[PDB]
Amino acid sequence: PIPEQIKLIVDKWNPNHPNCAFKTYLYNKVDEHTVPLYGPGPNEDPKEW
Amino acid sequence: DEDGLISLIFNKKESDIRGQQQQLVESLHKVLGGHQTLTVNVEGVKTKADNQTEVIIYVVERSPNGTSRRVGASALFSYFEQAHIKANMQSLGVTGAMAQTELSPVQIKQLIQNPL
Amino acid sequence: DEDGLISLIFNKKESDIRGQQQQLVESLHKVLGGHQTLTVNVEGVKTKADNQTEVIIYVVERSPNGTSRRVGASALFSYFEQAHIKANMQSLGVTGAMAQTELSPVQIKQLIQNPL
Repeated sequence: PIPEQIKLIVDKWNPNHPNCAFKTYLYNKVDEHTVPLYGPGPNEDPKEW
Repeated sequence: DEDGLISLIFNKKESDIRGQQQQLVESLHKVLGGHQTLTVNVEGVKTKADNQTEVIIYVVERSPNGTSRRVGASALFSYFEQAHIKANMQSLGVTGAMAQTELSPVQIKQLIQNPL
Repeated sequence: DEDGLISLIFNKKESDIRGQQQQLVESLHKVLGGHQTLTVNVEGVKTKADNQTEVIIYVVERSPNGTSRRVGASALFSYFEQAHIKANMQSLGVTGAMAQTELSPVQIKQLIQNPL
């Protein structure tokens, strides 16, 4: 179980988002009717969104 | 969007911008390709800080039939943000740019889905 | 209303509708403008008489941010009842249309005050 923890730690400290462990969301204000836009991108879990 | 206004921030003092405005406008014309069908116009110049100046421009494009109109702001911004063009702009002292058009949600969604 | 369902009556036999469903769906997509941000879906097909078939559809619209949702039934019905669009629909064999949303009294009052 050694080369798993290592890979998981290498995964934690990373912007690739494999359970980044630095996952916090900040709410940016946007007036309507632009709400329909945004619209995440590459590695966004709809769950988190 | 039809008003075609792009705001540019320059890392230059206002007096320097105004003092060489002819040259600045022609350099922007060159960045656009320098053809006689495009004309850069200055809408306004405003000091923002000791060595920061905002210059608002638009570009008039002429058609083969002699008709003229402003380049849409989104279209002009899209050109200026292209990596090669942005670099040329930075060489003129531009450190930022903004369009006034408030994009629709669908436009924003498209930009996020295809950031390049 | 969010389910976006529009019932269409066609003056065609059910076998003919099903036999050319790909073509029918694309023609409806064309009536809507044909953009790739709109997709016509068939919810159901039911025979009503020898040469009458009901086809229930909805339309999925995609935003610039990649999000999708159904076009509201009232909005879709409003488009299809416009005189130019209705005529195009009639050319496909459509002889009637219905939305399922039960309008509010205030909505009904508005439609009567402004029938156009």
